Amino acid sequence: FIQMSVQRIVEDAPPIDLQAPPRYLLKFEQIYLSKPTHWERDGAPSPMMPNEARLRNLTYSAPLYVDITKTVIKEGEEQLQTQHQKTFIGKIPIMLRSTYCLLNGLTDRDLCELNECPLDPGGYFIINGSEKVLIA
Amino acid sequence: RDEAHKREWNLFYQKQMQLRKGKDPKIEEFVPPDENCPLKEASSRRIPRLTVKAREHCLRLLEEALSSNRQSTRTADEADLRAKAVELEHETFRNAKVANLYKASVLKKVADIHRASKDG
Amino acid sequence: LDLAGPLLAFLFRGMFKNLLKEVRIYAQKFIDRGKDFNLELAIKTRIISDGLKYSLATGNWGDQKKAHQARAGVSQVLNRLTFASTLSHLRRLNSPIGRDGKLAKPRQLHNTLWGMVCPAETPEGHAVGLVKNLALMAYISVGSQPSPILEFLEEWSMENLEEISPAAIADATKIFVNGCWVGIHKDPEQLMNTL
DNA sequence: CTAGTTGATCTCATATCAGGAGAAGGAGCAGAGCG
RNA sequence: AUCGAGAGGA
DNA sequence: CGCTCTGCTCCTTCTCCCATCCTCTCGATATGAGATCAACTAG
Repeated sequence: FIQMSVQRIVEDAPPIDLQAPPRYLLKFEQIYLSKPTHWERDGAPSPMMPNEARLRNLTYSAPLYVDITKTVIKEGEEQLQTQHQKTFIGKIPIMLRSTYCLLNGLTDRDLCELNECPLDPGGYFIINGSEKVLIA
Repeated sequence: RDEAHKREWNLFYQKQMQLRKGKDPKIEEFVPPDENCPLKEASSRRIPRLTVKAREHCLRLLEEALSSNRQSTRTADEADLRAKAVELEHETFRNAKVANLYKASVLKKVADIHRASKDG
Repeated sequence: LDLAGPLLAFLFRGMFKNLLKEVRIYAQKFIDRGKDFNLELAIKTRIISDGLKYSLATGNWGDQKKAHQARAGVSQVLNRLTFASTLSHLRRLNSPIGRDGKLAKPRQLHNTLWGMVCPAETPEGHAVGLVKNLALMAYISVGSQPSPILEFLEEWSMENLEEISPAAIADATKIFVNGCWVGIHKDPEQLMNTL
């Protein structure tokens, strides 16, 4: 879902053209995903560890960015194509021990350093500190 | 349901028959049998659309069947042949009520007599 | 079986369409006056963030407003009574038939469950036979593009549907890829061996 | 008698699919019955 | 506290 | 023989119902000015 479905959904979306004359395009092209992180009021970008999310009742999620191109054509087919890079569009809760979790590919020693059980299988989300599992 | 379809089918049928039937029924007057008719109740009109001549032909077939039975079994008397044929024809007329069924019954009797003659 | 991936894809498709709709409305209410608009203010990240959060938090797979219409019971709270409970919860399957129904057929143990779904583990209450658990070695496919398979089939002796005449279908073998009838073949045995 | 003070109360104004079962109505046809 | 949901028990 | 009067089945709508009891967790869910009146509050 993270690797393919999100990008496919974004690309399949038809671009929006608006008329008031000037016309707009507003095309989305590519998506970026950061690792789960928490910003306090100062804005320091610390990594959100799953145990901290459990204890402080946070959502273990990653911010999603997309590149957006805006074009405007008024008269004489003049192209005003401008690009907005890494536009923040939302946060995606991350399933624990997946490819994009901070625990991915950590040794048992590293997991214990983070107060995580090595035998914990993952495969669930943390939403407001609550562990959530999706039923097939 | 089925009852509704049965009445609807009847409605479909009678009008088709009317289309396939004459405006007025050309009633062919019943042929009165000749006084020489050996058919019992030859003047009866019990079976509709049945002609006395058809009964005569059927009685002739019965006569042939009885003759075959006699020659196979060597029956002695001859008057019984005519009386027996007339009785068979009268019985068939009394039993049946439709021309086609009457003819089928007579043919069945003929086959029975033929089989009996074959048996001896 | 719809796993986390497809379910989140459904949610995210809905949420992205809503985001584009809101961007459209915001941009229209500015371009109606000629003055340009800043798409930074047109993007309501709360849409996606809160939609995903709500669906995962409550288990109602759908918009918060159409909660009565949405199917519930997805995204349950992970059971931590013991380790076996957690493992079983992470391998749980659900039939959305509806526990109120009283037909025994969907609750019966079908022959085809052999090796795929545990024949023993099932709740003994109102959900008997509708909630299932994976067998130990069972796996669920994540899907892949059929393009390489279609290219190989074309490279082989498969004939496209538009080219062949209808008379040739009778004795040939129809070839379906992901439910699409894509052609016919004259030597199905060799084709199966090759595949 | 008789004006002035005190509280309550009201108005108004200010922006921006794998249910089912039964009862009630209406529909169309079919015929009966009488002018 | 209310509502809903879910998981359970007999 | 036209016209009406049921009336007969039948399809459609619609409304109702779907064991008892118990435990737990979890998410969501203005302000003042003016007028009126009535009780005073005294002259």
